[PDB]
Order: sequence, then structure tokens, then C-alpha cells
Amino acid sequence: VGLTTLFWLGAIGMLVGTLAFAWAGRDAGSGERRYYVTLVGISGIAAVAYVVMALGVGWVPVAERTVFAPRYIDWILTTPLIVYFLGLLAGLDSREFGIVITLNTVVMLAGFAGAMVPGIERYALFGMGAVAFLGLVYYLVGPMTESASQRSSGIKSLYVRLRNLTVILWAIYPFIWLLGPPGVALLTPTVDVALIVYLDLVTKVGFGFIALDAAATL
Ligand SMILES: *C/C=C(C)/C=C/C=C(C)/C=C/C1=C(C)CCCC1(C)C
Ligand SMILES: [Cl-]
Repeated sequence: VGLTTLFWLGAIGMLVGTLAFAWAGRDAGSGERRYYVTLVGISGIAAVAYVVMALGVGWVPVAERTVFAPRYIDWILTTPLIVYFLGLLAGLDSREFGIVITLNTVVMLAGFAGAMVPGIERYALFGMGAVAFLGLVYYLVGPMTESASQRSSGIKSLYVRLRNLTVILWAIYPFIWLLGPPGVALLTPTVDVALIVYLDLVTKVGFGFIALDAAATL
């Protein structure tokens, strides 16, 4: 199994999620539609990014490594949508959304920038992202959880389930980044991509399926 193959697998998984979310939201009352649309965009954008990488585009040479630019474009656009989904579920107002969305953006921008910087100073960008990430986790586990507590028992339960999925799985990315080509380059590009393809699929499609389950049960 090579990079190309791993990218195709990611494209296929994202496509399956995209189609399922689009279908399940066919009707969608008039206030629940928002959730389905966000899911379609999250997995849809990732699907495109993976096909692009699978076709060999965006493989940017940096120092003695390769940076998959599409992955980062994908993250920068999709992770804020995931955060939006959680904030909607938690019942946040504009100001609340604004804070978590910017922290999220700082994480992804710093990571992309760090990956694109050849020198050892790139770790300074990585650190910036790590710090903003802790801020994001704080909001997810604190204020946003407090806000969610004002919703029905089911919604609060779905929020908690997805919050846990997000906090735990997202916290893993920085380590894979630090151990792979972007950092120490211990893990080969293939192993790093394999691990990240799984993580992307679960944080997006796994995330979506869990939500659909809750919606159905509700
Ligand atoms: C669908 C894609 C997802 C859910 C991607 C998530 C990515 C992260 C949580 C990345 C985090 C990073 C840090 C916390 C430190 C700086 C470097 C990053 C970008 C790998
Ligand atoms: Cl990369």
C-alpha cells in the first residue's frame, strides 16, 4: 500500500459519508437542515482534497520532505465547520462562536505554515498551534459544555459524545505531526498518511454517523 492508495481510500470514505449525509438530510425539517448541510460540506471538501492528492497534485517539496498542501487547505476549511456543528449543538451565540472559530483557525494556519517552513524555526509555529488548541479544548470542555447543559437531555448527550470524540482524536494529530515528516521524520510518509487518513475519516464521517444515530433515536 502506497500514498496514492491511502489517498484513494480516504477519498472513498469521505465520498461514502458525503452521500449518506446528503441523503439523510433530504427532507430535514427546517431547523435541523443546518446540521446536515454542515456534514455534507465537511466530508465533501475532504473528499475533493483527497482525490486531488490521490491524483498526485499538491505534493510540495520542502527541504528534505513532502508537504501535502491539499490536506491543510481541507483542514482549514473543514475543522471550523466541525466546531460550528458543536457550537450549534451547544447553543452558542455569535460572540461564543467567534472565539472558538478563531482559535481553531490559528491551530490550522500555524500547522500549515510550520509544515511549509524548512528550518528549525517551524517548531515555533507548531507551538503556537498547540497553545491555541489547548484554548480550544478549554472552551469545548468548559463554557461550551456549560452552554450545552441548557439543552434537552438528548442533545446534551449528543454534544458530550461528539465533544469527547473531537477532543480525544484531535489531540492525537499534533503527535503524529511531531513524529512524522513535518517534525522529527521518524514515521515514514506512508505510515503518517495512513494514520491521518483514519483520523480524518473518524473525526468527520464517524462524527457524522454518530450524529445521524442520535437524530434517528430522537
Ligand atoms: C478533518 C480534519 C481534522 C479533524 C483535523 C484536525 C487537526 C488537528 C486537531 C491538528 C492539530 C495541530 C496541532 C494541535 C498543533 C499544530 C499542528 C497541527 C496542525 C497538526
Ligand atoms: Cl504534510
